[PDB]
Amino acid sequence: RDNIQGITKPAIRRLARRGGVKRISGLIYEETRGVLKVFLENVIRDAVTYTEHAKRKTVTAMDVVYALKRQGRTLYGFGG
Amino acid sequence: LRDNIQGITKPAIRRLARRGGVKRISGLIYEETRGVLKVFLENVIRDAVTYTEHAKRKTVTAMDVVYALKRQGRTLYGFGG
Amino acid sequence: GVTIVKPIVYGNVARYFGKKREEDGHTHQWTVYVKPYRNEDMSAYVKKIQFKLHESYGNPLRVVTKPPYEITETGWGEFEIIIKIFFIDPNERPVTLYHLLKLFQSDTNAMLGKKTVVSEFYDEMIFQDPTAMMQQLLTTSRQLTLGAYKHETEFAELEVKTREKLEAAKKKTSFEIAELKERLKAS
Amino acid sequence: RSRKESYSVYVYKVLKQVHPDTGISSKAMGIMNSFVNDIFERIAGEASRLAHYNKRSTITSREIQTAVRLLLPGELAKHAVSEGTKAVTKYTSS
Amino acid sequence: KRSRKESYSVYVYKVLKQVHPDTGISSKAMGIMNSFVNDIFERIAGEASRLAHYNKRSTITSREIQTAVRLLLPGELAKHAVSEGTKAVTKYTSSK
Amino acid sequence: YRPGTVALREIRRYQKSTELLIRKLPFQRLVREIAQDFKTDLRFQSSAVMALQEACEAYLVGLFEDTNLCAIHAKRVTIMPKDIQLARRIRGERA
Amino acid sequence: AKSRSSRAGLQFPVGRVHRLLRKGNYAERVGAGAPVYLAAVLEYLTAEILELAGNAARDNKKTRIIPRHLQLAIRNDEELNKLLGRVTIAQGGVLPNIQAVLLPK
Amino acid sequence: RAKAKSRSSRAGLQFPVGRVHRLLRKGNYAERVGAGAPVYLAAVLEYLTAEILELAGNAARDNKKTRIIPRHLQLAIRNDEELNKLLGRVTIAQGGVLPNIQAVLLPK
DNA sequence: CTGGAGAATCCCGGTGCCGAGGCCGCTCAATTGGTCGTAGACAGCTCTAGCACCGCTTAAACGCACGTACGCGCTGTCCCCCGCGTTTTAACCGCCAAGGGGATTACTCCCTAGTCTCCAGGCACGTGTCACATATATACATCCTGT
Repeated sequence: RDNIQGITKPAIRRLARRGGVKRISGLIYEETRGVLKVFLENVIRDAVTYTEHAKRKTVTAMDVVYALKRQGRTLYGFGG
Repeated sequence: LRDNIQGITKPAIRRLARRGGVKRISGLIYEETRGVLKVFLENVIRDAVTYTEHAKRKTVTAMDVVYALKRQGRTLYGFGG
Repeated sequence: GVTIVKPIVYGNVARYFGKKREEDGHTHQWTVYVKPYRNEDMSAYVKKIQFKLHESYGNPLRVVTKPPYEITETGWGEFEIIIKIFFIDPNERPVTLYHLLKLFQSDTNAMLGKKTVVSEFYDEMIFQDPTAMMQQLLTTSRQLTLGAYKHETEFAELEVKTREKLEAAKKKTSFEIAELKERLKAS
Repeated sequence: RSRKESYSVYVYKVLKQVHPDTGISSKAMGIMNSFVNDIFERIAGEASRLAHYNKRSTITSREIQTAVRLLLPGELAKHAVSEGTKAVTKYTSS
Repeated sequence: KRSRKESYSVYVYKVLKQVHPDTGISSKAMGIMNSFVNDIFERIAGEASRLAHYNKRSTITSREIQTAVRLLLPGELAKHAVSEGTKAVTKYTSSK
Repeated sequence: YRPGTVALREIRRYQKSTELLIRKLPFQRLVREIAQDFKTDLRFQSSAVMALQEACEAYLVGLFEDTNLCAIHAKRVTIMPKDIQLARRIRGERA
Repeated sequence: AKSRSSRAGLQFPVGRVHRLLRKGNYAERVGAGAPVYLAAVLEYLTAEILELAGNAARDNKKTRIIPRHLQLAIRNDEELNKLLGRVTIAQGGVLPNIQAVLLPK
Repeated sequence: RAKAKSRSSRAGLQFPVGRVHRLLRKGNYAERVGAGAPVYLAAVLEYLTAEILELAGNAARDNKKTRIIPRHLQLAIRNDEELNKLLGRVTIAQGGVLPNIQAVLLPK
């Protein structure tokens, strides 16, 4: 499938603008896609382990919140 | 007691920096290291004493320091008993 | 109508090296200090103490941030040190003191062979109509240590007062012990 | 009814004291709901471990106070401890 | 009037002596070997605890223990731990 | 000795030993003076002070390993105070 | 007749905060005033955060605390930023700040 | 009665299942522990103990020492890719560090 | 520094949509009232450490002196990201009408687990010591750095 290119250069530039970045190197978009795909795969992998254990077929938002709290990255606003 | 942050000498800092890969050290970095170390020590010591005052004890045992380090994300092995 | 009196002692000790140092020519070590007269914690109301030295030193304006406030240094001549004590409350005017750094003994004290030179003076910081915060800080001062607290100058007189007890007890103990041991061995 | 309980009735009762005319959006109210579940579990877990440290088998108010001391930055801890101790003092007299 | 304190030293030397017959272990290294065991025990039990509570359950189980080992140990570390435990539970319920 | 030859030797030597690098007696008074501000007359188990030292030397060695990477960032060999500050800020200690 | 929470001069639930304590396998004995203390602390943190966020939003010409201003109130406070250091408030964005080096002139 | 068999033995473990389950029974980690949790937990605990004791002893032998010191633990848990991860936020007392000298700080 | 254009911001006032709060009505759950073991607290008391001192030894910290090596600074060179206009892909509807995959929930029931006994090996703390390796010693090997 290979749809890691949905996170496009304009999107990475918007995320950099929000983060204060005011100039971005050319090879910063092929870096950020590898950095984001490792972070996603880690939080999804833990959300699918909290979903298999509950004998459920749909990854609910609670699974994502629990798996995100496992990494330390704590997000407020989705029932946890 | 008084003026004990000076008990961390210039060689004492230089050796620690050598173990960390640092080759050449600057002049002001010794004072920066003293400040950073002082802050870290004060936090750990405060949290350890939190386990002693609550325990009505007068001596800070090793388990108190181990737990204070754990709360700081600094799990230490060797003092667990 | 609130007046708070805080007794303090500020001075200097000095030790003679016995010979002039070849590295810098200094002849005496000295420690200049402010400490409380009572066994109380000055840090509850003192933010810092600044000591301004003679312009011969690489930096004349020294700073100390915890009681008993003191600086240890070396020198060969006497000079006036300006001690500026700042309080925690910025609205309170800091106190200014002038201490004549004494390093040499008088003829009478030199003849007595005394190992240390001391010059210290007693003073009272008076806070008249202090702010609420400053008043609370001055009234909430805790004890500094569980041990004793004492004064040194006239150093020769204090040393003689100490020895008037020390040598008496030492001689008593020595003679009594010698007598006991000799009598017991003779039997 | 029951199903899903939450903090919403206390995040809005306490908000009407600080700012009588300020409201709160459903999303922001949800965020406050979530935030309280964070601190509750943090303080209670550190208090359970504290009970485990002095080998008690009970979480008393002393354990909770020491757990509050371990997490709040100074002024925050110094005022939270006062809040808790005043509440416990006033609840023991009634 | 004794004050005896427990530790894992007796079973870390069984396992070490078995997985290194000629190699000893210093007392200070066994302290680390003890703290490591207690730390991982805490981690796996806590994650199983949370696992059970998330599914509205009053009991921490070996199924929750396996899922906590899947969450805790990295990929290989996990695989080996899960396999070892899984095979230890079928050797125990077969009345050997 | 060519500046940097006796210093690299020490890097290779202090990265192979495991003994503490701060003197004991000087560091134990610092741990008691810091305790001062929380409780008058606090006692310390000897092993407790040793554990404090084992915490701090490891923390400082990690901070001097993360500070060196920042020095190498600006094409420097010297670690500068802003390097400790950048490492620590990226650490979230003084953000 | 009188909720245990009311008998502290509080707005928060001393009663349910007791049940959450002695149901979550924290210990084996929740004291009389363990929930009375924890509820007080929770209500205190709520008061602080709610006030800050509320009139941060009213600083924005708003009469409804929005999560953007929840984030602003939390991120501007030095104590609440230490407490909620590793917490990401959703739909709260970031704080406005431009590094001097980037800025022109 | 019957000769009593332990729980470490029936399963085939070295770490105390009785003691492990015991810390759990009066550890409030849960409310009603089952009959497999301590077995799994002890099995994996001791598995990691073995996993590390291995690398520690091997590095020790690299140093021509027969006794594992904490150094043989720092060196190991930092030498293995996944033990380091698992014990990334763990300092080993009297272990030291690994001699990672930056390439740019070398003689040129 | 002023000019003068040309774009961006930036509050004022306006206009509907829809979330935020208003109330109502029962379900869950916190209160009330009371008996029943007991958590831990507090009053001793054993006995380790902790602390505090003092001496002798010497590593080590430290100050100084002297080049060398490395650090902010300048400038020039060249390219690679910014700004912005055009071509291309993604991505919404309307058009098309509902099955079904799966969380949500209970009611039985049998199996697992607490509770609570009485035994019996096995884990701790001694004791009895044996011996890795720390410290010491020397030549061998790099491993420099000044010529």
